[PDB]
Amino acid sequence: MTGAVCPGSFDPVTLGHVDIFERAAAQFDEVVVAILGMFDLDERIAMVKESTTHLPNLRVQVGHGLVVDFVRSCGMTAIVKGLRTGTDFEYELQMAQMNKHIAGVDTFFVATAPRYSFVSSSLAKEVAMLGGDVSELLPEPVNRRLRDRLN
Amino acid sequence: MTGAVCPGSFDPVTLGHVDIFERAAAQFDEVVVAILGMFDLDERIAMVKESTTHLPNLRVQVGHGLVVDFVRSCGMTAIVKGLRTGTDFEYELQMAQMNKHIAGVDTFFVATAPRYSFVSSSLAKEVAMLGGDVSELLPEPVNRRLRDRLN
Amino acid sequence: MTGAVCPGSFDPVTLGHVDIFERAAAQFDEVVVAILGMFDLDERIAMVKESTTHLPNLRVQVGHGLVVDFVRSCGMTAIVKGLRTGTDFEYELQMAQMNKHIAGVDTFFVATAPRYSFVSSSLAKEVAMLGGDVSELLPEPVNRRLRDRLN
Amino acid sequence: MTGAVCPGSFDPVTLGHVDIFERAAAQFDEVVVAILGMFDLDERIAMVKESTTHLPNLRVQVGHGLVVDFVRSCGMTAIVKGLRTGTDFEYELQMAQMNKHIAGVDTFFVATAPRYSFVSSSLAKEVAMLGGDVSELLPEPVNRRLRDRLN
Amino acid sequence: MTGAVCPGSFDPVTLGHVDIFERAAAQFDEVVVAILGMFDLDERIAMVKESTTHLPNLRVQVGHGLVVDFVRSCGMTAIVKGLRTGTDFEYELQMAQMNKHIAGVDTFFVATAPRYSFVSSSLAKEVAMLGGDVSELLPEPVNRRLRDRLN
Amino acid sequence: MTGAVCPGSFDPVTLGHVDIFERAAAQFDEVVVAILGMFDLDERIAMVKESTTHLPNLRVQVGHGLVVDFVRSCGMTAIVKGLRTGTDFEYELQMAQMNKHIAGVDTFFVATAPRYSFVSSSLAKEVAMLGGDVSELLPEPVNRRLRDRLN
Ligand SMILES: O=C(O)c1cnn(-c2ccccc2)c1OCCCc1c[nH]c2ccccc12
Ligand SMILES: O=C(O)c1cnn(-c2ccccc2)c1OCCCc1c[nH]c2ccccc12
Ligand SMILES: O=C(O)c1cnn(-c2ccccc2)c1OCCCc1c[nH]c2ccccc12
Ligand SMILES: O=C(O)c1cnn(-c2ccccc2)c1OCCCc1c[nH]c2ccccc12
Ligand SMILES: O=C(O)c1cnn(-c2ccccc2)c1OCCCc1c[nH]c2ccccc12
Ligand SMILES: O=C(O)c1cnn(-c2ccccc2)c1OCCCc1c[nH]c2ccccc12
Repeated sequence: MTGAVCPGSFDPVTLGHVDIFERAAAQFDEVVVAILGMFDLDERIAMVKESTTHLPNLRVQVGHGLVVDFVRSCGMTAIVKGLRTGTDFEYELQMAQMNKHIAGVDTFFVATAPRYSFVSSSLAKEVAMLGGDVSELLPEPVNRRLRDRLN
Repeated sequence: MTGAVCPGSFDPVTLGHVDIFERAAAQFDEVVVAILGMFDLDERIAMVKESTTHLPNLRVQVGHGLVVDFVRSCGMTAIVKGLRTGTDFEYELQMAQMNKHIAGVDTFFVATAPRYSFVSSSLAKEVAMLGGDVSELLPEPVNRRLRDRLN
Repeated sequence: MTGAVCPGSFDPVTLGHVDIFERAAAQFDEVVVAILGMFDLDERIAMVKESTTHLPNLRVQVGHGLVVDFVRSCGMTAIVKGLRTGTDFEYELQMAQMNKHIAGVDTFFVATAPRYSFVSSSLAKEVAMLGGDVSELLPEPVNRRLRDRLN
Repeated sequence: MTGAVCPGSFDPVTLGHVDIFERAAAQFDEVVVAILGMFDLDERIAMVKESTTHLPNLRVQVGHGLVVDFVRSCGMTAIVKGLRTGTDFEYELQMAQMNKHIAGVDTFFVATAPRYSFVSSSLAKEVAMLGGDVSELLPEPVNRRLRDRLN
Repeated sequence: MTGAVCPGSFDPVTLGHVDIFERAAAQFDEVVVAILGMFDLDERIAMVKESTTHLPNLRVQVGHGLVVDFVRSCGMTAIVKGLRTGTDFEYELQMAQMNKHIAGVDTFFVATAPRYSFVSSSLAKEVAMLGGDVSELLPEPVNRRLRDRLN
Repeated sequence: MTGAVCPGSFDPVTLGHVDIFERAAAQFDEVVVAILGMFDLDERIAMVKESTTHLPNLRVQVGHGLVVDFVRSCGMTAIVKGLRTGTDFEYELQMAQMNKHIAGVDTFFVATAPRYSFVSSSLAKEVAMLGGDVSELLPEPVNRRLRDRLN
């Protein structure tokens, strides 16, 4: 049995994140989205859940402390995340090698879909709160809350 | 059922490659090493086989044409390869997105072990043929053939 | 009066190139595509011409020697090209600074459209000639010739 | 009619910035320097104005909110900025593609002059306030204020 | 007579730092570790001293202000530091060229040992304080204090 | 006693190379320029010699095989080279770590002078042979031979 943990702050979750969730869900038996700010923990969870109803083998859970302890305790087998740029890679390479060193846990990376390469939660927030239309970059459950939260 | 294809020229296979094979073999049901020069096809195959006897769910096969056609025809589910540097990533990102575009096939990357980050088949060859000791960087089945081939 | 030269081998021209042509044509009075292999010079020209009929202020011309001499002789005012990655940038930065040094000619770069970030003429060719469908990445005038050329 | 907006914090403006202003002013009908800390808004403006008296088609203006809204409202046609490194490019590539997505506004980049590649406002400030001579990196109107401000 | 200054915050010093100290000590007559937070200045000094007893030509000293003023005042001849990634290089390249500009002081870089490429003081701290075993990445004098400090 | 070897093809030597020679010569007792095409070996040597008459502790020598064997045999203590970009660094990092692995020989890097960051022997040649004035980028002994060689 295999299991991928996808860790992050998801504040908020983007269509880029969901694309990675979908791609991890097709290769692993279970996916756990581990949520480690604009939105509360509770809202971040609902946003992820409402955006992933089409993924029966995925669940969302709050995480505390080292991602590797989360992986080992819950019997998962790998960490999975997306990479957009060579700069993403150098940063994530450090964390992955450190995680391999301390716990023997492997990290698998997948390349962003080209259409979401420029998306970050932080940029989407900064733009959305200034009137920019980032609706095509985020799941509708997130768009709802941004519209409300900003009215 | 899941399956990872690890494609490359493997001329020759290195301990870095084997590390990736091992890590793919722990997450996927089968691994196929697809061999796409210093050594003949036949020798490259034996070198890979002799270096992976400890991996029962791995097999070696010659590949022709697009890696994605190999993946789809044989019912495999993903391409897996290692990345050493941000420059590896930018090059492999192009191929991965192109492969996703033409065939819907996903590529999962894993970070090199730190001790092999500077290893390439080409550099190992150029150095070995000049008297440099690269034996700690390559499997013993490869070292044997380099010693012979160079006597 | 302003003029941008867009230099390259265009073997063949891609939808990524055309996107840059369009964006240069909106800021400059004239655009000259300077064509500096799979296709003949004559075919490369027709492919560019047939792909740019919607750009009245753009023309195609064969180029020989330094791009800066082409710019100065024909009274153009800048070189314009696209960038996909940080690695594109470092290479093109060298040429741009050298061109500024020898001739005082400035180069303006524009970021690729995200959907074409992984496109190169060379990769498109290698894939197309192996049966891969790259038709969505190239103008129809190019697709025609690839289909013919490969039948 | 064409117009380039050059946005930034300009705290303070450097000779690198001025070089880009000059190069934008030669290709566009108007340039607007949009000023979006060590110096007040008022001082930043004077410093830019006093450093650009030789550019009749350039004006300085305070900016609020999205740069793209500034461009569209004032009938400008492009954003123009400098790039020093591949790392500058990856960061600015994200903003440029986001700006293209939300507003259709294009960004043109120009490579730094080699002599200013290591210049940043932040590094110049940190060094100047410690006695280092950064006078050759900044316009005299800025040097005046640094000398005063630091006496 | 030659002298290398190795500047940094060393909070705490790592085995990666010590490797660089050793390599600088073999090429220069003297090495000065200049200490410019988790640990006090006093503790940082002891940790460096206790970790370098095997280097008779190395001494540790607190630094204030520009590293170049430290180098010139004490008659040293160069700054020496390690680089892990291309991103380290671009950042350190800026500081090195600025230091050359203001004071004529040269900086020599050495590549990290592969086994420490993923090590940073900040990552080691964050992990150690969460129960992760980073003991193989740090000198025993540092490990002692982390164990104490965290009991 | 210390000694730096500066290895390369020097076809031809540039002002960027000479800047590095000068900076190595100020920190090491001897510098050996090891010459490992447009110009003959004999001419490359004369060009380097004529360009370095102001460096009494520098000599030029032809090199064969591994640079590390050259260093060890002649009792030198380090390899020294310049770096222009993060991409230079990633490539040279591989060679440096391989050289450390096989022979224990360390490599020290120095950052290019900003004014020569875009200079390469290959680009200078391609441009010079097309009429471009690269004379300010190369030593006069090289300029002489390019003028002759191209008349
Ligand atoms: O960094 C962000 O805020 C942010 C928001 N969306 N995307 C994204 C954009 C395009 C594609 C995939 C995501 C981002 O890029 C960071 C990717 C790093 C990452 C960390 N944890 C993850 C878990 C799942 C997937 C990715 C990650
Ligand atoms: O490029 C090479 O010649 C070469 C030789 N060994 N290693 C290596 C060094 C360290 C770690 C993993 C490999 C290399 O790096 C390239 C990694 C790209 C790659 C392409 N196909 C693959 C299949 C399996 C694993 C990796 C790849
Ligand atoms: O390098 C290639 O073969 C190739 C084919 N298509 N694209 C592309 C992909 C996405 C976006 C814009 C182009 C490529 O990327 C290289 C971009 C460098 C460039 C040089 N000359 C140019 C003239 C106009 C536009 C770009 C360039
Ligand atoms: O980042 C800085 O503080 C800073 C100060 N000077 N220079 C500079 C150094 C060399 C060359 C051109 C500028 C900097 O580099 C950042 C370049 C990004 C940029 C953003 N907005 C701009 C508007 C006009 C021009 C550039 C920019
Ligand atoms: O950045 C850190 O916190 C940190 C902790 N250990 N290492 C390291 C990891 C591997 C190898 C050499 C160091 C780090 O990498 C930063 C290297 C930059 C550097 C600045 N000053 C220095 C003085 C001596 C040596 C290096 C530096
Ligand atoms: O690569 C080239 O052809 C080339 C020509 N000049 N410069 C240069 C440009 C700016 C600054 C220092 C050199 C080049 O950059 C490559 C630098 C790599 C290098 C290898 N061996 C060396 C020996 C001494 C110094 C450098 C090197």
